[PDB]
Amino acid sequence: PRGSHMNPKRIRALKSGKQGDGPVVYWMSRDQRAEDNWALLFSRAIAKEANVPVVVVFCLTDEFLEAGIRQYEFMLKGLQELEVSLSRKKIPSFFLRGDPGEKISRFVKDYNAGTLVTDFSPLRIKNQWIEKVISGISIPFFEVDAHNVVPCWEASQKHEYAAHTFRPKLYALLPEFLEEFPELEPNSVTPETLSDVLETGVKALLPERALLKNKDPLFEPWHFEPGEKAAKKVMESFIADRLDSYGALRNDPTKNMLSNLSPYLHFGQISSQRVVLEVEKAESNPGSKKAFLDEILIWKEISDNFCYYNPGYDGFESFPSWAKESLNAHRNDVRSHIYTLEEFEAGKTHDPLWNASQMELLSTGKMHGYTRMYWAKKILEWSESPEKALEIAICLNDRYELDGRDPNGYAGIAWSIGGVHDRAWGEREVTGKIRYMSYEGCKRKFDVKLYIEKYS
DNA sequence: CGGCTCGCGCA
DNA sequence: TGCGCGAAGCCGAT
Ligand SMILES: Cc1cc2nc3c(=O)[nH]c(=O)nc-3n(C[C@H](O)[C@H](O)[C@H](O)COP(=O)(O)OP(=O)(O)OC[C@H]3O[C@@H](n4cnc5c(N)ncnc54)[C@H](O)[C@@H]3O)c2cc1C
Repeated sequence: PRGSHMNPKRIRALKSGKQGDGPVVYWMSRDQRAEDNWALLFSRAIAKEANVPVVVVFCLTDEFLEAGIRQYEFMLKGLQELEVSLSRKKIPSFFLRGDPGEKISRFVKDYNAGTLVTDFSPLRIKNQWIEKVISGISIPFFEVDAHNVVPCWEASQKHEYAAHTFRPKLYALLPEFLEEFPELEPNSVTPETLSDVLETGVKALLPERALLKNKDPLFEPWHFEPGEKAAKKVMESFIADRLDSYGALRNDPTKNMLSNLSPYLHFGQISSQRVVLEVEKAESNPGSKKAFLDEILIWKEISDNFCYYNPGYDGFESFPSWAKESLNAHRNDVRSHIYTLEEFEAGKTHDPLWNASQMELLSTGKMHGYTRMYWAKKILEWSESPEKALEIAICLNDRYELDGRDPNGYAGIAWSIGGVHDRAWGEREVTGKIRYMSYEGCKRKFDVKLYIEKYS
């Protein structure tokens, strides 16, 4: 659909029909940003070709009840900043409350939409919302992959077994899909309160807030303030100050040398393609650049591939045959310790390293990338069954992680418990052939005493 | 057949 | 800390 600096492979037609005579409507779900947005740049071009304005719709759902205030305030505060940014380019933002499957279809007919465009997401709920809108609209419906550098359907047409099989496919398509972002052209034809929806949300999530003994909340919101502007500063400081030492100190939780970009990347407050563009042109350490590029390109977009081609990505069935047979044979094995969800949530285990890792999660909303493996693998070792281990790990991940409810989370949890995108290892009791990590293993790689003392 | 994102003994 | 090896099942380039 027109456009010079616009690859048609990033878009795909979800429905066909006659184009309406009204404005094009962009359904923003995953990429909550105004700059470096392919789903928004594509919508503007269709608006420009049809001589119609472009509108923006965001449907606030009841999914915030499953999460806490840490994720609600992070998403809401960025939307208020995004509302101002879109207002500077004569683009209107409409915020709705309810089911997108019924409110979006009502918004298309009420506003007389000509075309409908949305961003890509491999989650189950999004496909259910799309099918509901599909049956309630008669205007063309398009979808743009504005999250991945290479479109998910274009990178691979099959659930990839490992990264070493997905690595040659992604890097072969990089010279085509890795490109600069054209500027967002403002509108030519111009035609709920976010503050009110913020107070009503925190009031409904107050009783479920994480608290300490003295009735003091555990979350510390000053570590990462949200917003598109704040996401840029974190990226800029990483390239200039933390990119050089990334390849050597990425597995040390005592050193704050990670990019800290997941909370912004999950909500779409910054484009991962923009991160690649600035990282590629930076004169850093070559070993650190390759290590970082493999993390945000191969392992971030293969999680989308995992959830897209596996509808049961958060279940035991999505595990490989070798892991399922290994875990089933050790179901009756006696566990050294058995902890419930509440004991894992409050950090009441015998391991001071695991408890400290959970405290970093409960205090900052983000846990170090290295300790997340030990946090999840120890749940499998100290649970009733692999199903309960998967349930506890997913619950604690989606409730307290700022980057939770993400394809990176489900793939990452399935890696630690089900060996997805991994291989077999030494045979052990309970865990079987799943990769094993011990407290002594972390002792020889980083100062464990510094990590435990930092988070009580 | 070669190589995959741990623990372990050893400088 | 950094390095080579062990231990394990399997994809895919042929
Ligand atoms: C059990 C478990 C659960 C996880 N939960 C989540 C989650 O809920 N949300 C989430 O976004 N990530 C999750 N991850 C992935 C990883 O822990 C985080 O992406 C990372 O630790 C966030 O810190 P960072 O962005 O500073 O890391 P960096 O080293 O700076 O990574 C840069 C970016 O690369 C990507 N990335 C890095 N490591 C991974 C990985 N292992 N898998 C996929 N993408 C990766 C992310 O987009 C990240 O923002 C989890 C990992 C594990 C093992």
